Amino acid sequence: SGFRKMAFPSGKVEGCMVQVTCGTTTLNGLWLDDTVYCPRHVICTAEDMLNPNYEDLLIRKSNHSFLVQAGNVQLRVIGHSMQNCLLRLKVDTSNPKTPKYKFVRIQPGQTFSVLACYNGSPSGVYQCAMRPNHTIKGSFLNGSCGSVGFNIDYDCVSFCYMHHMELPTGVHAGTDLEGKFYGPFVDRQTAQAAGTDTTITLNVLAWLYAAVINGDRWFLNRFTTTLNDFNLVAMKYNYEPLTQDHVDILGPLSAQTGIAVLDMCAALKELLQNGMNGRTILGSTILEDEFTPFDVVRQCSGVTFQ
Ligand SMILES: *[C@@H](CC(C)=O)[C@H](C[C@@H]1CCNC1=O)NC(=O)[C@H](CC(C)C)NC(=O)[C@H](CNC(=O)C(C)(C)C)NC(=O)OCc1ccccc1
Repeated sequence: SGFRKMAFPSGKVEGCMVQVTCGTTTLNGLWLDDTVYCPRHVICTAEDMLNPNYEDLLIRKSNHSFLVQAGNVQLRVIGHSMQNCLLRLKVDTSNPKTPKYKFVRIQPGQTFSVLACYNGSPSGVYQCAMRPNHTIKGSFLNGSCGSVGFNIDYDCVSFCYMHHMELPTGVHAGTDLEGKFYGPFVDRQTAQAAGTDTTITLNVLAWLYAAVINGDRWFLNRFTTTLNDFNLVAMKYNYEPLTQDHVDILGPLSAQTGIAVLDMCAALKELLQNGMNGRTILGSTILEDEFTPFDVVRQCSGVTFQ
């Protein structure tokens, strides 16, 4: 049946994207009820960006300094404030399309959908995983700040990321919707580098289970391993140590497939040491780590291909 890096349907979020302008700087904002959220750096300029003092910069602005556009309609800003690295603009109109929602702070290894936006207009959507080093490998150009990351459960939209910047290695950094950054990054153009990254062990294992669920058992073996023996191979290959909580999270998958977690870890340790044989797993030649156990259950058949 297939396995694809799938994003959540984006409609509920498209209806909340707006454009915000300050002087010469334009970016995207998120319009929920009567508030528009956006990167606070929209109040920056040419040199403002290396060493901005936002408190200082902001006291110099008025509600009318902000130009909010909801499609073709102009939104009148009736108050403003700064919350960590975001600005909260109150506006006179309440977004008619606001969906049920909440703000969440996603954890390293978890995945979400990103709605790339430009000038308040949605451009495309893809799934990303929050990397252990707190960056995400997205696809963003200038104009994309304020684009959001989210998950949907039932008809509730859980926003979890707002884009703010790109680091030297081409990776991306941003904040949750309270404006607190993921990672040790700050919104100023002083040199910063992403920390060293690791492979997300739990996801790679979840992906092997998915590979087995829609048939495909070639990489399995008759061995098993203990957690520690596994973790010694893991350290060697720059993988995150596996833990008992991780072993427990893989219970449902384990059960549905009839393959013990440590047997799967034994399988993974062999893959790590013996390479792949020019063979592929779920159409892939590398071990994928951007799918959570949750993502696998959501997408795969609730019935294994025995
Ligand atoms: C959105 C802003 C708007 C108005 O939409 C952009 C998104 C990025 C553009 C390219 N890809 C993106 O994701 N946000 C920014 O441009 C951001 C504004 C700051 C936080 C006020 N700045 C950066 O993302 C910046 C881009 N890199 C550079 O300018 C150079 C040429 C210096 C590499 N990244 C940055 O400043 O990182 C810190 C840093 C690391 C290493 C050396 C120097 C600076």
